[PDB]
Amino acid sequence: PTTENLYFQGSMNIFEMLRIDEGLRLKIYKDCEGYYTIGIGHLLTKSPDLNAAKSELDKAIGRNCNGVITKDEAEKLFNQDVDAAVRGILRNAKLKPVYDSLDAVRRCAAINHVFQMGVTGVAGFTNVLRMLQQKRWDEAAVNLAKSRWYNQCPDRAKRVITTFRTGTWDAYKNL
Repeated sequence: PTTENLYFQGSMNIFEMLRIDEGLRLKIYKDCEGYYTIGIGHLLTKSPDLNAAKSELDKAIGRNCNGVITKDEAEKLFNQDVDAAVRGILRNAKLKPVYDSLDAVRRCAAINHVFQMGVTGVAGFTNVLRMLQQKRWDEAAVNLAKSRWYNQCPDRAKRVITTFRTGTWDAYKNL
């Protein structure tokens, strides 16, 4: 690695990670599961009713958005969502000890996974959680690749799985 390559890890963090996996969209759109989404992976509702999603949006942002937000608004909502994912891990008796056992980069992958799937979905991967705590990285990654989360929407999940396998930021390089 050049001096530049050694710098790359200081440029990566949970915000830059999720920003890559989720993209940034200022208008309501449907995610790979068909759920109305906006900003940086903010799920608005699972209802197929666009009107419900606009209502959730106005509630989330605090103004009459009519389906569009600013970048600054996308970022504030994103910061709230990241904080919620972190809080969901740390208060959970199952997830917290596994999270604590992880290195900094795998902790980002953990937060990312919870941001995407929610706490109960992640806390339900009993085998993967055991494998992570036992540092069985290859097995953990192979088992994550069996999940519906990954298989229904591989592009959004592939880099997270790689990150659990390696504990490096390599999957986020050369976009």
